[PDB]
Amino acid sequence: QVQLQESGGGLVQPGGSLRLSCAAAGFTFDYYAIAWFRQAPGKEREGVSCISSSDGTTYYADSVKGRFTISKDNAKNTMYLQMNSLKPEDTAVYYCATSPLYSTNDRCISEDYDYWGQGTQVTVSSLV
Amino acid sequence: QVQLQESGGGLVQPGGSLRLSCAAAGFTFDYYAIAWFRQAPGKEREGVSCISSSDGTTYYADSVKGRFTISKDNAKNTMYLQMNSLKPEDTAVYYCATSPLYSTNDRCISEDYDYWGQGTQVTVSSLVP
Amino acid sequence: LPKPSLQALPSSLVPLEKPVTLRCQGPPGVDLYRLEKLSSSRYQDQAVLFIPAMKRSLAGRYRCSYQQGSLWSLPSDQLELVATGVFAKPSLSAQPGPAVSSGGDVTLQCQTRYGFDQFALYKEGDPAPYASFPIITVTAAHSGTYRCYSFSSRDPYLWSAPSDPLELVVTGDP
Amino acid sequence: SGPLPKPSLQALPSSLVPLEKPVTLRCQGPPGVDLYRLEKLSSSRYQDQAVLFIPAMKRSLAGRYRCSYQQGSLWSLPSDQLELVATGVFAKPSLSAQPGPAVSSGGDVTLQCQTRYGFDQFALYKEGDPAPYASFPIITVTAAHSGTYRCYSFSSRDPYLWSAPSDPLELVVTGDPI
Ligand SMILES: [Ca+2]
Repeated sequence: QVQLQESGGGLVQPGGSLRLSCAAAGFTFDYYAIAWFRQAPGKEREGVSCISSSDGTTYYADSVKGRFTISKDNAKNTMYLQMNSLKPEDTAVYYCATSPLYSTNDRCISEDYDYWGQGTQVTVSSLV
Repeated sequence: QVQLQESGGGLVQPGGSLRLSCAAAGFTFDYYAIAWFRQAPGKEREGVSCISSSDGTTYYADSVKGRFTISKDNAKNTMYLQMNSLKPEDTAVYYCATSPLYSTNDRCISEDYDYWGQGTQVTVSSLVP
Repeated sequence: LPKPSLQALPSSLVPLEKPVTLRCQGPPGVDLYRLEKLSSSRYQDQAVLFIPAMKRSLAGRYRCSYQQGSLWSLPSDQLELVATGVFAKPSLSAQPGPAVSSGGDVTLQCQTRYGFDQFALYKEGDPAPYASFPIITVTAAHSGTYRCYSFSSRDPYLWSAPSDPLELVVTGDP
Repeated sequence: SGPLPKPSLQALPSSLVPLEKPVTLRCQGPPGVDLYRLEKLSSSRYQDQAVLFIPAMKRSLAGRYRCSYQQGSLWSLPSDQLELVATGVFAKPSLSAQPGPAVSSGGDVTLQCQTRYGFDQFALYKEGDPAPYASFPIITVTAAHSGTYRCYSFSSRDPYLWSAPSDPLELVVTGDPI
C-alpha cells in the first residue's frame, strides 16, 4: 500500500497562481508515468497534463496550454502542477495520478493511472 | 479425529466379574494393535493385556493371567476386557488403547499406542450390597 | 530470437493493496527489455517491475520480449495478473462431504449470493523449508509468506503451532 | 531379476501434520510386488501395507519412517527416510524481520523466530504457490487429492478481477476398504 500526500490548493483571484504537489511514499516517481486530472462541478473528470513515458514528453489539455506546468522532483519524491493565469473555469477538485507503467497514449486518460490523490480543491473567485 | 467410546466400570465385590468395552469410530480395529492399561492409586501406569500383531499372540501381565481376557469384534467395531475373579489390587482407572501400527514388543508399553480411552474407573470393594 | 520467461512473484494472484514483482528473463548478458500490457498502450523498458500495491487497473494479460542487435525476441507466454479481494469471498463445500474413501468420487461446490458467472478452484501448494535466518543479496525470488516453528532438539519431531504469517517484500533496486 | 530399486515414501497431504489431523503414508514401488513393509525407526512398530491412513496425528506417531517391498525372495533397499512431524504441540512462536519486512533488491534481511518457552530449535517455511484445477467434479479420488482447496468467484465482465478466496476446505481421502 502506497501514499500520495497532497499539498496546496485554495481560493485565488483570476490571473493568480497556485502550486499543487503530491509526495510519494512506499515508492518513487523516477520510472513512473505522472498526471493531473480535475473534476469541475457538473462536469466529467478530465486529464489536464501528463508525462506518459521516459521520453519526458508532456501533454496539456488545450484549455491550460501555456498556463500550467507538470514537473517531478526525484530528490523530494514529489510531483507538481504549477498553475499560472487562473480562470473561473479552472475551479475544480485536482487529483495527482501515477502508474508504475508508461503509456504511448498521446492524451491523459484514467485507465493509464493506478495510484490517485484523494483530491485538492482549487477555487477561483474575483470576490476575494 | 477418532473416537474410543467407553462402556462399563464401577463397583464390584471381590471374586466378581465385569466387562469393559470401547467402540471405535473414524477407524476400525481390523489392522490395529489393541491393549488395556490401568493406573491404580499411587502406582505407575501398567500394561494389562495386548494383541500388538497379526500373529495372534496376546500378552497378559503376570498378576492378571488366567483372570482377564482381551478380545475384539471387528464387525461391532468394539474391543473388550473380560475381568474375572476380581481382587482389591484390580481397583484402578482402566484405559483401552489402539494403534494403526503393529509392534514386535513381547509386552505392552504405552509408546506403542496412539489412541486412548479417557479412563473407566473399576472399584473392587467388600462393602457392596 | 527465442522466448523469455515472464513470472509474477510471489504469485500471479495478488490481493488489492499488496505488492508483486513481474520478472522477465532472456539469455544472460542481455540488456534491453520491454514489458507490454495487452489490450492497452501501457509498457515498461525493464526486465523487472515492482508493483508496490495491486489495483483493479493493473490486473490483466502481460507479455515481455528482449532485443539483441537489430532483432527482437518472440513474446513470452501471457502472464495472467489477477487482483483478488475485489469482492466478498464465495463459500466452498464438498458433496457428499469433505471425507471421501480412496477410489470414491467427490464434487467441490463454489457459491456466491451475488450475480457472478465465473469460478476458479485452487489447491494450496506444499510449504518449502529454509534463532535467525539471514538472507544476503535478496531477490524477488525471496518475496513471499514465511512461518516458523519451534521445537526441542531432544524431541525433534514434536513442533509448535506455526507462527502468524510474515509477508517478506523485496522492493526494486535502490 | 536385477536388484529391487527402493520405493518412494510420501506423507499426504504433507509430513507436517497438526495434532488430531489425518495424514496418509504412501509407499510406492514398481507394479506387482509381493509385500510392502512400513517401519517406524527407533521402535518395534511396523505395518505390512503400502498405504497407511492415520485418522488423527498424535505425538506417539511423530518420527522417522521408511518402507521396503518384497518380490519373490528378494527385498528392496529402503525408501529415503520420512520425517513425520506433529505440529501444534506447543503455542506458536513470533516471526519478525530485521530491519523490517520491506527491503531493497540486492540488500540483506534477517528473520527472527522467538518463543516464550525454553525451546532451542526452529524451522522456517515459505508457502508454495497455489495450483489451479460452481461444480468441480473429482473422479476416482486418490490420497494425492487430500489437501486444502479455496475457490474464487468472478464476473466475465472483468476476468482478472476476483473475489477474496473462500474459507479453506480440507479434503481428506481415507484408506481404500477394497
Ligand atoms: Ca486532499
